[PDB]
This record gives sequence, structure tokens and C-alpha cells, in this order.
Amino acid sequence: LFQGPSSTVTIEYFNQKKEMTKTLEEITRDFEKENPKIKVKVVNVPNAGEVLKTRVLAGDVPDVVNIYPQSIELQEWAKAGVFEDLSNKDYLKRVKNGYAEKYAVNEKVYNVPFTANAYGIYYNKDKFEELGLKVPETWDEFEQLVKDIVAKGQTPFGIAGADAWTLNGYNQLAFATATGGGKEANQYLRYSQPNAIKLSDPIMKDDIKVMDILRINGSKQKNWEGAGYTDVIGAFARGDVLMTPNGSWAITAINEQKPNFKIGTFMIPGKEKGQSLTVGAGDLAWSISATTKHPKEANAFVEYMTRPEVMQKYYDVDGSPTAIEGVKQAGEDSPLAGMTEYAFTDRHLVWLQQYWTSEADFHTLTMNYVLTGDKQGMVNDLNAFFNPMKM
Ligand SMILES: [Cl-]
Ligand code: NA
Repeated sequence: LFQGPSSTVTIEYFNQKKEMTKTLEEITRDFEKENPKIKVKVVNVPNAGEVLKTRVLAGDVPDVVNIYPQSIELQEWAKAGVFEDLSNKDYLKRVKNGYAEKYAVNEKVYNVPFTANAYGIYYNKDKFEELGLKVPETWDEFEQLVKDIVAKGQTPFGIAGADAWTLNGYNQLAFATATGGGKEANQYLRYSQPNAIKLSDPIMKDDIKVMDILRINGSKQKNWEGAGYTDVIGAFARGDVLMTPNGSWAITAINEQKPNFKIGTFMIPGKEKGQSLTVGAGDLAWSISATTKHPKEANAFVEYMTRPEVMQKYYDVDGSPTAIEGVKQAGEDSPLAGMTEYAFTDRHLVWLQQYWTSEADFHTLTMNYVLTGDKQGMVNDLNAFFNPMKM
């Protein structure tokens, strides 16, 4: 006789947020209790981005994939039909206005960004209060703040000279504030002509001005040139430096050092007040295979995570800003409040490398400028990095 399949359906969730897997598996058991005929295999492998590439090109696409939506892989795979078009899903309406669309491919949405990262300046609220200092709201106020801290005999910044990536967000925000936004920054850098970035350009002068805040005499900790990420997390947590520029991801590391002060964040200012910006992209961010055997079950899993009371469970442990409507997010005293105040709005740019072929050399030219102060050299580096993209 004809044999039908099993009554229960199993799907795979290919996770990249290893650190949250436990809460994710918990939420997955909640889903399974609601839906006793669905079982979800939560997969965590090392080198998950490379494994995903191997699996996709082999035609073994997980049913639900955590894929970072700024990635070239998401773009290209989406163009190639690897992922279900989510544009018309009712559950997509639960993502904040306009945000999913920032990752559209041929104007279609292929990914649900549940959470995103952000970037800005961590600062020590206690020390700012003791010193009578205020969060800066313009480039010029930021310059003055750094000078004022130095004059008071303390160290403005922890800078990880050995880990250039730490300043990717800083310099992207220098260019974004200098140009008016993220498209405008990529207009200047990426979509301009070969060799069009010049030291004489007003935009370059402004970028250098913002970078030069990090070059004020006495602005950085001793032996910063060779310092790593953990070294500056520790220096900040200890109160040895008053600020450090980094992403939203850093708060977890800072807390595990047991700081004895109240942590705040602020957005890197623009020239004018009201012009500050942040940058980041989807983190917990899911796509569905276009070739899953179990599309209803895959979609039900994605829908479940869009519900406010489900997303709440993840948000309460993870803490990254969420684009899901109806979640109660942390208050104005929480450490990430300043950095994430304008999350998911016009002022929360997608990482510029969405539209770049690589990024490490941009990190390097940024940190090498902090190290050397060589302005022409930095301009030369920028053209060397962007010229190949402009073939
Ligand atoms: Cl210094
Ligand atoms: Na909505």
C-alpha cells in the first residue's frame, strides 16, 4: 500500500547567535508545546558562516536561517532565489516601519530582522557627574569634552590599537555625519569615481576633524598602541578611561568585569545638534529556504518569534534593540539607552559595508590614522581600498 509520511514535521533552525542558544532553545520548546506536531532542530556549528556557504552551494539549505541581512551572501542568495519572498507576510508588519525594507533585494524582503546592533560611545556616568561633564551634542563639543577630561587629569578614551575593527563604526559615523547620512557617505566613498577622494574635499576635512578627536594629546591610555579589545573593555570597566567607542555588543563584556559605576552610552554627534547618528544591522535575523519541504512550519516558527511576548523572552536576556513592535524595552537608565534612542529610525544607519566588497582594510586605514596622523596617507588608503570596487 501507499505509505504517507510521518505525522510530525521536523525543521532546522540554523543559528548564528551561539551565545543566546539556550534562550533560543527554550523559546523553541515553547513553540513545540503550542505546536505538538512540529519539531525544530536548533543547529549551532563552529565557523557557521563558512558552513552555510558550503551547505547553500551544495543545495542543503536549512529551513530557517539566521543570516545577517547586510551580508553579500544574503543579497546574492536572495537574487538567486535561495530564500522565500517574505514581503507579503502579515507577520512582517510587526517589524518597525521601513526597517526590513533596508535590506530588500529587487524591492522584496527576504529577511526578518528581529534585533540589530548599534554603535556609539560608552561613558562613565559617575565620573562625568563628579567632573561636571556632559554628553557632547556636536563635533565641537566632543573635542572640548576630550580636552576637558585631559585637563582634569584623567584619560578620555580606551582605544584598542591592536584591534582596528573597534573603530569601524567610529569612522563610518564620521563620514555619515559629515555627508548627511549613510547613502551620502557611500556616495562620497564607494560610488564616486576612482581616485575621487581628495584631501582638499570638505567632506574629507570633516572626517579628519572627527578622527582627530581620537588624536588629542593625552586622549588615550598608556600603551594603547598594542592594546586589544579585552584590554579596553577592562580599562573602561575599571574606571581607568572615561569612554570607549564600540558596538552594543560590548556591554556584555563590560558587565562581566564588575564595574563600580553607572554605564551610559551616547551617539557620536553631528556638526549641528540633532544630527547625531548610529550604525548597525540585523543580528537575530531570519530567512526561510525557498525550497523547504515544510513551508507552513518554517513560516510558523518565524511568525512565533515576531509575537511581542515571545520576542520579549529573547530581548530580556540579550538586550540588543529590537525591531519587533510591542516589546517593552529597557528604560532610559539602561546602559545602551543613549546609543539606541533612535534605533530603527533614519538615524540608525545600516553598516556601510552592505555595499562594499570587504571591510578589513577600512578598519586598518582608520586605526593607522589614529596611530600616525598621516592625512594624505589616509586619503591614499581610502582610494586604494575603494578603487577596486569601482571597476
Ligand atoms: Cl594619546
Ligand atoms: Na507595524
